[PDB]
Amino acid sequence: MNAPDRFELFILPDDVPKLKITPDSRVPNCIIIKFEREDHTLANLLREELALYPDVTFVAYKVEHPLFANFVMRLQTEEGTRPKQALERACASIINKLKTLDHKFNEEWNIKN
Amino acid sequence: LNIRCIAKKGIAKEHAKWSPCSAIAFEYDPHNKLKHTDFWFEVDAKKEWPD
Amino acid sequence: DDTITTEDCWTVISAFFEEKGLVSQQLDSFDEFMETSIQDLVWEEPRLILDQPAQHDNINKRYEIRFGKIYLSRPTMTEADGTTHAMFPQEARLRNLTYSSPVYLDMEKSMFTSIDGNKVHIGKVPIMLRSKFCSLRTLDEVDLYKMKECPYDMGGYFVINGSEKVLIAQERSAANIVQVFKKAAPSPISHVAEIRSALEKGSRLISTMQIKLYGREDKGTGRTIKATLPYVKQDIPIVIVFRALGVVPDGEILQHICYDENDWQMLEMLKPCIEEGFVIQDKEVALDFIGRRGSAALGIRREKRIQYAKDILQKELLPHITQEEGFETRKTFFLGYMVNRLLLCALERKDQDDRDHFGKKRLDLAGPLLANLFRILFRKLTREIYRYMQRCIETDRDFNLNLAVKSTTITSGLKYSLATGNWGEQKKAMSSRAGVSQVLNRYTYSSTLSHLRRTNTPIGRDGKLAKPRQLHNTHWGLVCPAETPEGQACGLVKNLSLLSGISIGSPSEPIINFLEEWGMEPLEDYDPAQHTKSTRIFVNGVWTGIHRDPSMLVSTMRDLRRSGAISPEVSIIRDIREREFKIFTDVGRVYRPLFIVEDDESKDNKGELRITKEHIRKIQQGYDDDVYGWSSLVTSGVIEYVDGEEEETIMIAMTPEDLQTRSLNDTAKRIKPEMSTSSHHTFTHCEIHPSMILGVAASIIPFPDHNQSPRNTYQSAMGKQAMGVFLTNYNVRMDTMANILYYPQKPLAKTQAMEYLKFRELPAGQNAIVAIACYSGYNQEDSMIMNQSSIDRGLFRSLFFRSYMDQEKRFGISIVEEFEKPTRATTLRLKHGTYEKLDEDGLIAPGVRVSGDDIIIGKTTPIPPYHTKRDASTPLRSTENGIVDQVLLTTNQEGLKFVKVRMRTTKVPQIGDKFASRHGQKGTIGVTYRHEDMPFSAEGIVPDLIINPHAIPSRMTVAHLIECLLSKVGSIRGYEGDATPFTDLTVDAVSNLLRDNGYQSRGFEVMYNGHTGKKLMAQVFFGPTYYQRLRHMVDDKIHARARGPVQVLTRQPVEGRSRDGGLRFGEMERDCMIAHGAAGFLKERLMEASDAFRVHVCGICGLMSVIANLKKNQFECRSCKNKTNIYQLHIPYAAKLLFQELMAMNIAPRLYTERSG
Amino acid sequence: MIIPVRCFSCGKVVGDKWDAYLRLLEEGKQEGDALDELKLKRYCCRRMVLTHVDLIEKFLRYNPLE
Amino acid sequence: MNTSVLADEFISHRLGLIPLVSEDVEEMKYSRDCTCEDYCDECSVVLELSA
Amino acid sequence: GVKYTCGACAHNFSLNKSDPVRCKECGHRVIYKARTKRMIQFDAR
RNA sequence: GUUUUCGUUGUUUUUU
Ligand SMILES: [Mg+2]
Ligand SMILES: [Zn+2]
Ligand SMILES: [Zn+2]
Ligand SMILES: [Zn+2]
Ligand SMILES: [Zn+2]
Repeated sequence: MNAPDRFELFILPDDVPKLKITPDSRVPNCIIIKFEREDHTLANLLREELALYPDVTFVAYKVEHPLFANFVMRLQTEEGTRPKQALERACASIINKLKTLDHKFNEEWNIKN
Repeated sequence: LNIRCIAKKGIAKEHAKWSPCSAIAFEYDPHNKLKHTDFWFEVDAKKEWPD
Repeated sequence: DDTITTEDCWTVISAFFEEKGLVSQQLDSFDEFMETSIQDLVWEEPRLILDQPAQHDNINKRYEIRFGKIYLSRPTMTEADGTTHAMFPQEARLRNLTYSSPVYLDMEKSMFTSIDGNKVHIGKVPIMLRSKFCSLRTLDEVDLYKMKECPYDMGGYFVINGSEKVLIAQERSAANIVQVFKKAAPSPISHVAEIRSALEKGSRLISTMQIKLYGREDKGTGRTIKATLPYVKQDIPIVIVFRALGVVPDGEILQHICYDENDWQMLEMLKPCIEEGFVIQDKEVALDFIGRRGSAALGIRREKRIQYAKDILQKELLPHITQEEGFETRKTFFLGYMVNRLLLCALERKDQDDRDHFGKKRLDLAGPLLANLFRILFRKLTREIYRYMQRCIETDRDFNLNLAVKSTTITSGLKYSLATGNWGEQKKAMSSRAGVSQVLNRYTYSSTLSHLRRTNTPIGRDGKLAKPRQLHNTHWGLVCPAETPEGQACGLVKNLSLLSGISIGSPSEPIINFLEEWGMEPLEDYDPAQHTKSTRIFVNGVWTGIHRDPSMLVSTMRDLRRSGAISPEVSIIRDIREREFKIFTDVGRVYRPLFIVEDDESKDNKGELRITKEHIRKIQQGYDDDVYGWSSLVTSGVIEYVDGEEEETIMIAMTPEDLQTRSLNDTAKRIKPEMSTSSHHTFTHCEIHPSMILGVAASIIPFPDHNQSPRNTYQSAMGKQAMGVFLTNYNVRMDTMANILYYPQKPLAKTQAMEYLKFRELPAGQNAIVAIACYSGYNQEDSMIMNQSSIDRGLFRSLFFRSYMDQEKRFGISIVEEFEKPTRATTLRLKHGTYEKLDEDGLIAPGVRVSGDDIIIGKTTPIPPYHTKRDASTPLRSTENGIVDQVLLTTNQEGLKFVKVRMRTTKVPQIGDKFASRHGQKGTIGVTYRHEDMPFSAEGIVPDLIINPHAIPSRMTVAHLIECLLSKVGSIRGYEGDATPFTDLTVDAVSNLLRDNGYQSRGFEVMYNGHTGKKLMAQVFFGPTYYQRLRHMVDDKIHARARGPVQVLTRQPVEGRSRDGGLRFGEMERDCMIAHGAAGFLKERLMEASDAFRVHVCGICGLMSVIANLKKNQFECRSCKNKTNIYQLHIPYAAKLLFQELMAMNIAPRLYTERSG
Repeated sequence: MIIPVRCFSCGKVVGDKWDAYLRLLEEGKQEGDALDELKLKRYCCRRMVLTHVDLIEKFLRYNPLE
Repeated sequence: MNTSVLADEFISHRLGLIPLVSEDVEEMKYSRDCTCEDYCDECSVVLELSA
Repeated sequence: GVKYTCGACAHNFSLNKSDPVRCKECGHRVIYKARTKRMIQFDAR
């Protein structure tokens, strides 16, 4: 009679944000990003994409608790690029990759059948 | 049996009844050339494990 | 004729169950009850005489009542408004009635005034639901289709007041056997030769006798023997009672005792007995000697003393041998030989008598138990005729004779024994056995079947011991060796084996004739010199003949039992070494059907089975090729019943392999006896199947022989409490609890006895997918990880049903409470729950979404005196939700409306829910994860559940691995896999077939991390397994209490999760807190969390003897006139109670707020 | 009783095959090949149909109140 | 109204499990994204059964 | 309003608090409160 | 109307 709910795994509450960035002065040009309503699906993707970025000096994430659809990701970049900016770059890069994926898939699906 | 039903948009994440798929098969490296699995064996690794 | 394989044995078992089944013992027991037992109990004293000796000149006005035949009626329930109808069990359950039928007798009268027919209702007898006189006996299935009964529900119980009670059979020691025991050394007694000498017929206790041996070696003078006869007040020497019993010379006493005259030690050891009994030299002085100590009254004088001693030597002494005259010589010979066995056991020349071998024990079924209870109740029936035909005989009125017969005599004893559980009378509440009858469980279908085949040993923990609880070799193949209760009752309360049958009781006289057919030598003929090596023959324990050529007679008895003239269950045992022989036909000796390997070495079938493929084919027909039933095999001499006492004298082949005496390096096979020195083996029999040593529950486990026996026992225990589907018409039953699986699934791994169990038709569990690894880390410590997709699709979803029973009551004759909607005006002391669900008659409509804090059955009860009505409703349980399944409205037996409301709920697994495998593998859910996060296979396949690898090193369940492998193989190949124990299946072949299935032979397969899709480095053993849901949930134990109801007396939090119980703080918890330095914490646990009252005590007397009033601020110590020296005390109320009883016991515990010093 | 609408282990549409499965059974046919005919490829889907226990036929052969 | 011999939760949950032909489920608005009280067609397709 | 149904004779009827428990035509004392025609809503999951 | 009202004996079976 105590288990949590299911729609909250992606529905944003008013008080907490989807994205909560705090400065990680632990190493220079590092921040800690709290993604509510998230899980490994986007987290590992963004982690690998940032790891492919030469500016990104530290990249990691952790789903602090599997019983909560959320995770936190620590991102440090080189002295040139900011962690947040590296994050938008990674998101946009995966955007374009997905566009190419969908296009090639649709084309060869059409020519296939 | 007299029943009325309301169907609303949903995903597998909220219930398997909305699940678009049963299972999705995902593979790569069809010979373990990238060394992602050990080929656990009692005698030998390549022959105990199929192609 | 050809070799016997396993499937032929299965066909044999099919014949066995098609004629017998598994209730045959109970059916025949209760039928024997109302076909031989009842009539004998009625006519055991058929003579009732009265008289008026005086005048009427002089006369014996002889009122003489003779008994006659009984009458049996078909069940008819006789409504309380004269609308009499024949009663159906369904109606009985609906209206809470008793499956009981009326009985009648003919107590005719015969008047004999000398100068010197009538049909009364005896009572109403509850009936076992599948006897021959049951309401639905002749009625066929379509009729059953009209009366709504579960065809798989197989009766065997009793229905009383809508509650189904089963009479648990009670195992007790078989009587009329010598029991010599080694008495404790620091005691004058050395060896106690005991015999519970009681009438074999009826198997009821008449008396018993224990002969005690006095003295020590080089200590305690001579080896004198003085036994206390029944109802005597002194140990009388045995030689003296021999004088009293007819044989006064001592050489006769030895001729009765001495039977190996070549021995001198026993002569010189019985010399002191002769010396002490030498004071007695005739029967007269010996009988007077006995009578003096005979516990008789005073003034009886020597003549009547001798007469009473002779009677008590005659009656209640060896009553199973005789109670009448003429066999006191047989008494002398039997007592002499029994003393001789005592002496030989004392010398330790023989192994001391064993106390567990079933051959000396029987089982009292429902039949003889009811026979004994009816004996009791009827012995208090025949006498109330006397105690009323005396108050009217003086008036000599025209007595109706239908008013002196208090017919409810035999209703209430049975009602109380079957309802409360005490087999006796309520007045004699003390010394009564409790548990012989218990409520039938229908939690699962097996919760009935196995429940109907228990046995119990009612000894008690008086002396703990392990012998009543420890498995014994004699328990092989006769009982299930894995089904045992938990700690308090573990080892006890034992189950039968699979093929067992219980002796229903046959007349012993045919056996007497069969034995005497061989030139029996009487016990009088038994002589030390003549019969120096002759065979002593016993029946049912009574010693009834001698013989010198016993081979012919034992062979004839064996072959004749093979034939059928002897009842096929009658036990024949030949003690070759101790020149003895014994036949047992008493009720309760249990037999197993053994394939008859030819034991007489005269053919090649010697070392082979008389039953051959011809008999197998005939059975496969189901009939005979001119019927061939199970009794056909039994009476054809190819299969015969055997008991344990017979079993220890026979050598049995395990499997069809070692029948013929036989004359490489495989690590997947079992082992037969080596046969290295013993080059030959003539096994007299072979089991139909070694897998039949199992039990009904044990016939479920896939390969129970590949896993640890403790885990097998845990499986047996958990099998009865595993969730499933009990009965087909669960809906028409209004039961306290009902559980039905959404999707019953037949196990992938199956036994063959399974086929007979119909487990395809009532399966308990589902075949779900499990992989072995440590992926989540939550799988540790008896926790499992679950697939959420399967749960969403409804895997192990189920339906629970709870029936609340309510009824109107009669405070007076017209003063009655009613089921009505409570309100704020007519009803006082209301409850915070919502009453709105009630509509007109205090009954909610079927189908409403009921929950807690909501009244489902409204009731209003009169107040003892305008506004004189109280809420007496019974709302739904607080933390319970669901929808009303069904609402039954009926009346009671007489006139009050009785309502049965069953509510339905859907149960779905959640974190913490308890589950178990078929291999003892038990645990709760630790966490549930969705499809995407758990790893997948190459084909993208995820398991339904995940387990802890740490079980295998610890719990070591190889059979679970074999089950999973066979499950994968069957699911791929699409068929039902067999897992019968003691079979020839090999795991290596299954691995080869899995290779043929295009899958890894050892079941490993690469998982790909669900969070990353990366190939997990190890290849995971991943496939289906058959698991079972278990009754224990998580949310039924969640219970928090900050403050709730308190017990009426203790003023402390109540106990019980039902009524908001508090946590009982154990004393060891107190001690550990004390070691923890928790003073304030434990104090508030005892002060604020427990009882705490403040009082005003005196400072002079130091007692609570102070009239106290805070508002008045007056505190007067009536004991000491103290008002100013009064002190307030905030201490636990339990302390007040303690002080109270200390005062009440005239003890003065003077509390003092000061220090005397 | 009643085959699941969706496959517990996998999730494939399986419900509309029971009558077809019985049809295949009637012609004294092997089980596995019939299941393959039923498009039952994953042995989870395969034993779900192979080992399902429907029980309503005994329940329905009870004469209902209405 | 239901006169069968099965639980209504049983049939309801099974009905939920039934996939519905949904090539255009994207156009359907969510029961929480759609602002209407109760159900409207745009966020809710109605099914019926009578046997 | 409060409707009642017989045991197996399928007699549909309605008792009040004036009569004993007795199916009016069949003479069956095992009667059952007839189900509510009212709709019940489910979540189908 | 803040507040606001159930219990025991005996019996069986149980729970790491
Ligand atoms: Mg515990
Ligand atoms: Zn005082
Ligand atoms: Zn599947
Ligand atoms: Zn809408
Ligand atoms: Zn009717």
